[PDB]
Amino acid sequence: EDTIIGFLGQPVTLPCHYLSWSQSRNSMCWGKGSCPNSKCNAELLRTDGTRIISRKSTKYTLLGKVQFGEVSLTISNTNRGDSGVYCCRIEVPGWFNDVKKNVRLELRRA
Ligand code: NA
Repeated sequence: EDTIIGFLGQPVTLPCHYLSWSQSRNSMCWGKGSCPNSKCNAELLRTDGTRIISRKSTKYTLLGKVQFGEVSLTISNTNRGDSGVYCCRIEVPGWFNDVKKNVRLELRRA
């Protein structure tokens, strides 16, 4: 697992990208905890091929271009409850073939 360090009260970006992203074929989600059998547990954000279509709240966003596979998660105004494991799942057409990536977030005070 890759580890991201950020500051409490500041935003963080959890990195995820898919170079061969296709607007007609791909979609993705972020969730809390390790990537499960399918989709994302405790889903925080989801895209279609082009755009964010669902979001837990405005605390979660994507600052990159979705259509180019720049699907890194930005979490605003981090508090202690945001620390832990996150799942970035790139959805690929078919079964048992999504790209699953766990990211650990650690948070400190400045
Ligand atoms: Na799949």
